[PDB]
Amino acid sequence: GQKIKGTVVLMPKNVLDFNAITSIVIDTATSFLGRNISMQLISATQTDGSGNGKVGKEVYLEKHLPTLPTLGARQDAFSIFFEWDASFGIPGAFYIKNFMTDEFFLVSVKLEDIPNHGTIEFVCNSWVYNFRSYKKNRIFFVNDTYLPSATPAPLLKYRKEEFEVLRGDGTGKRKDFDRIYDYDVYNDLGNPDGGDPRPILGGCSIYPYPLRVRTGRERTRTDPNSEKPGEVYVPRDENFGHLKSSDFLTYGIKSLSHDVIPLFKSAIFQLRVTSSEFESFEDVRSLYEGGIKLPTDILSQISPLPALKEIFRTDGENVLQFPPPHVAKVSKSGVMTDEEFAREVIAGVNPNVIRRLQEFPPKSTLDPTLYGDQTSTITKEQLEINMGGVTVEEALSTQRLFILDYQDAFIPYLTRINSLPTAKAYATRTILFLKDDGTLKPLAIELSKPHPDGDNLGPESIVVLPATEGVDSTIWLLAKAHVIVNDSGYHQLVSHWLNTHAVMEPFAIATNRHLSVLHPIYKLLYPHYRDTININGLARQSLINADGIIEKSFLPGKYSIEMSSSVYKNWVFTHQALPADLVKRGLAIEDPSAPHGLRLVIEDYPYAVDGLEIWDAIKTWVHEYVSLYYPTDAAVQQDTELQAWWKEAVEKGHGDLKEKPWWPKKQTTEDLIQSCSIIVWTASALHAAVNFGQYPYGGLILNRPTLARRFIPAEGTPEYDEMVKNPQKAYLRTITPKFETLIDLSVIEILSRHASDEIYLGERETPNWTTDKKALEAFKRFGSKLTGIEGKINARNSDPSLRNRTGPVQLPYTLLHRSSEEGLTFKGIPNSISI
Ligand SMILES: [Fe+3]
Repeated sequence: GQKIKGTVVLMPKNVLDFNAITSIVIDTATSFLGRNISMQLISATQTDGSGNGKVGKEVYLEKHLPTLPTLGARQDAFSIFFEWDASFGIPGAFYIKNFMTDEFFLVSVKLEDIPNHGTIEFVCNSWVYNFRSYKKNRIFFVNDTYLPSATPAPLLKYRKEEFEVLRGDGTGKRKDFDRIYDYDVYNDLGNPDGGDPRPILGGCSIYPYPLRVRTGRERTRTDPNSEKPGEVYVPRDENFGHLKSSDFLTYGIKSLSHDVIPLFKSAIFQLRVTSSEFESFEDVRSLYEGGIKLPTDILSQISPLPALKEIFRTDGENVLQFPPPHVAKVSKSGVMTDEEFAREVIAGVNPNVIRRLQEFPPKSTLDPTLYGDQTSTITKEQLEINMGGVTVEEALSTQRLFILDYQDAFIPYLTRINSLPTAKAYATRTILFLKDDGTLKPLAIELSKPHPDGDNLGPESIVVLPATEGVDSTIWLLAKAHVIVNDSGYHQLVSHWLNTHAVMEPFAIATNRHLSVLHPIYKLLYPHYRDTININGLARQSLINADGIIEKSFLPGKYSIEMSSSVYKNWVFTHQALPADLVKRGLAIEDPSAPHGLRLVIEDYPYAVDGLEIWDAIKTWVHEYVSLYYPTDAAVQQDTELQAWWKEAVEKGHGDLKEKPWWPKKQTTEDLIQSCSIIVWTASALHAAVNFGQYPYGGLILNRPTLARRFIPAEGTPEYDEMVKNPQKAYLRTITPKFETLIDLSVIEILSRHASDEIYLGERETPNWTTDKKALEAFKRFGSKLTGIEGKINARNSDPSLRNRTGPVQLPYTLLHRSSEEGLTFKGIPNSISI
């Protein structure tokens, strides 16, 4: 008829296929032709007799359009032609069927020459397999934004039925082409059939945990409540592909545990070619300095590896080396100064654990019936000798006395951790003081362990005080070392894995099952969900599993992920909001005359100043976006899909805490904006701040040690005398050994790197994600408000008064700053939790 011209853009498999990228009249676009991809339009305006929008005639792709519109690197363009029975109406969706054996990546479709109407865009960005591998036809929709009620009457069957496709039926073993999003428990970490069973985390009150994407594999012979090892399913469009093999960071990790870590083991324990121990701090450094000399046979196996090439330089071919962790401009600090040990609690890798003291001595909230007294044995008199004239009550009232308190987190797991074969750790407490130049000063480090029975005086506590001169400075350095083993343990499992990765995948599954492609709050939030179900999947398979990388490298060992469950009991959604986090830890006082409505107790607390400007910027954007679509609390009350999404996020996603009073409703405009802000703050900035500084500070194992293998040496004993004689063997003897150190440095380096692409906070995958010029305009104000913040990061970093912003390591805290480039940067806030 008056025939609608259509334009399809797609990408073959292989431009995004790692394997085909690495390689494991002429015309190729000519084959996606004839009877190979067909398409049918669906009407937003006209209906059949049951009330559902019309479907109009299956028409195959016409020609390979050779020219660039603009396209996008490896994109191939094509035209389809649809006729016009006038009475069809304007198309608001289409159905696509591929008849080819192999999938492709559909990226867009545009519709031209609709008489009376302008060009209709579709933002597709989805893998389309051969029809026969799909339940029913794929439906792609127009980029217009609609609440449930506002959906065109013709498009409602279509909108509400495609959901049912995303939810599936809660049964069956999922296949890779499938897009079914659903929930299961973490019962896939252990291998019981092989002797290494782990407790089922989730679905219990003894073992609470966020639920995760259901995979549906067969059961274990030993425990048919646990699922077998196999390859992890993620719903197909959650596995994001790439042009460039260096950007498949998951392949880099898969190859770490598989190819490399076993060669390093062959090297240390086959013939001992390189020793299992370090003898000095120069040895640990001569890995990013000269490098570790491995034989040519081990190097020549790592040197070809198509996905580990950015992570180390294998070449030199007798040596494996690198990278210099950013704790080097000064090599003598990180690893050593007292003012940097304290500076990293507020601007380091783990910046949101630190409380303020309000009573002295410090307490325990543990349970006196189960753990004994547990109160800190540190006295007024230990603190005060370094408080420079200040009495503890003076500092308590002037909000100068602070703490890093790992007592209650560790003491429950320390009988079990200390009876593991190569471990002998403490549950630590570190008092910090705020000096007049605005710097933190460690005053004392207490070290506890239950000793045997474990509900009596067990705690067995010692207090170690600051020292510059003698043996006492070596016992301080070993006390600070035990403190940072707790801290590294906690950061990995709690600050990073649980409070960002594990806790998000519930909302990510909820959004896909209950908010249509068409939904206002799907468009807002979906960027923040990119590649989270995918690194979580690999993590459940290769990092978080039995005798994997986090258990081998961190103190709790087999009890690691179980530790994040005990700590999960205490996770509060509403406390994940940075002002609420800050206010609850004593580091912010709620103030109306003040800045972000809070007065900071430690004013040069670099993270909280990242934080608050990226927090208000996120919140101003969500407040303005929500305000475009929900005019009234009644609109937030009336959204049939938002209620459903949120009812499920809580009750099935975070099911083991569904009953908590702190869980918000979705009855007002302010409740939507803040739930969405916390989710947007978690996925973008929280993760940035606790992920990208990992190889920067933890790249030196002397700075951030992960394992603790001996207690403080006993006086008048052979191992104490070796602490007087060779202090750096007494240290290295305490912390992570050579094999564990090369497993550690090697994953936290991959995890600290940004891909070429990545998409940072004020960015979006495509410009036309919505047809709302106002949503797009308030998104460019958001982008512009974030470049301003970069600008004030760079000047506070250039401001010499703000000491904590650089410190002895002379590292400008830039983990705050949205913009960054590939890799190794100590900068950059992604949209998502993408590694
Ligand atoms: Fe991460």
